[PDB]
Amino acid sequence: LNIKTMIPGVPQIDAESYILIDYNSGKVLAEQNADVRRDPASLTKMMTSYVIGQAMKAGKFKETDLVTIGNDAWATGSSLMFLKPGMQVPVSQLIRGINLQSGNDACVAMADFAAGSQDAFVGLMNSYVNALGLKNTHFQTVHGLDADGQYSSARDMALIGQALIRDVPNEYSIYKEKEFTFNGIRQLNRNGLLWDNSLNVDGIKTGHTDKAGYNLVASATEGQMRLISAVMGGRTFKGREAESKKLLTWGFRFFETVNPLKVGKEFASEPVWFGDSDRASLGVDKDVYLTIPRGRMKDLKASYVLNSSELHAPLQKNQVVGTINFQLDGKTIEQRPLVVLQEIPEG
Repeated sequence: LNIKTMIPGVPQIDAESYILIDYNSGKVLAEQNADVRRDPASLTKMMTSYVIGQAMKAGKFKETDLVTIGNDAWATGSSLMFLKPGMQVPVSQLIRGINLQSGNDACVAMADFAAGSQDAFVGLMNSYVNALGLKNTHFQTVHGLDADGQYSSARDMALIGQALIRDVPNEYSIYKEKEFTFNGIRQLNRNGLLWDNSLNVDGIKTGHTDKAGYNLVASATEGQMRLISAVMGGRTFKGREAESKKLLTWGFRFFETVNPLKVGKEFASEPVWFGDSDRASLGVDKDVYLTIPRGRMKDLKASYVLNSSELHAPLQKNQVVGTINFQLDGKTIEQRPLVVLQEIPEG
């Protein structure tokens, strides 16, 4: 009974807010103050990078194209790290600026390159905020420096992390590079968790300011399963990576993600009346991913009901005709629309 139906206690997290979600199912495994609005500091860069990734996915420009450093990037010497006006730097180098402590000039140069001005780019950032359904996020700048007013939340930063991975995977593969060239200089990635040999961490963005505290969006995998954590307003230097490691590790220990049905696969067969054939093939039009307590796969039950006494032609491909019900311990934990996998026209 009890160890099986157990609800795991959540580790203490020495931070102001956090959330732990599964990349595939979207399930929230743990959260604290996940919708509280806070300054994300350099985490803002995740959205900048999302837009750039969309631009590249749309084929507007590529990693080899040369970019011109404007009086723009400069305006925001003794140092080799800074892009000087008039130099030409490949996109490949600039976008990897996301992995740096600064590299704020690179954000500006890329923003002008992709959308003409910093303010129009920000306009695109806020547009995507809206397209992703984010309720507690708004940006003022492309790098988050001088934006006393910029805000996001543990939940929204996690969701932006999820979007990068999902929508712009080529932009995302950049985050795990431990070392890369930036402005002719060999630089190390700021995400120390990439070097942790206990977990397989491959993203995403860490940041710290005195005002916003330590901030980190991370993502890790274990075989076929991927988790995303967001910990904001982390209080100590010592916990800057350890708090998230603990959270991710906990997630993998107590939860597992299953893929009970993929699109196109016949979940069930059903008789159809009045059609050019007499059997309908039923499934889903979106892959099914469920996150359940680890070790309960075998207890997962799947069934379905039909939205009407029985099926009549005509049926359209992907026509919703019922509901798939998944349960654990008699309880229904997830429902999904049952769809017709192939059209059955009237006889």
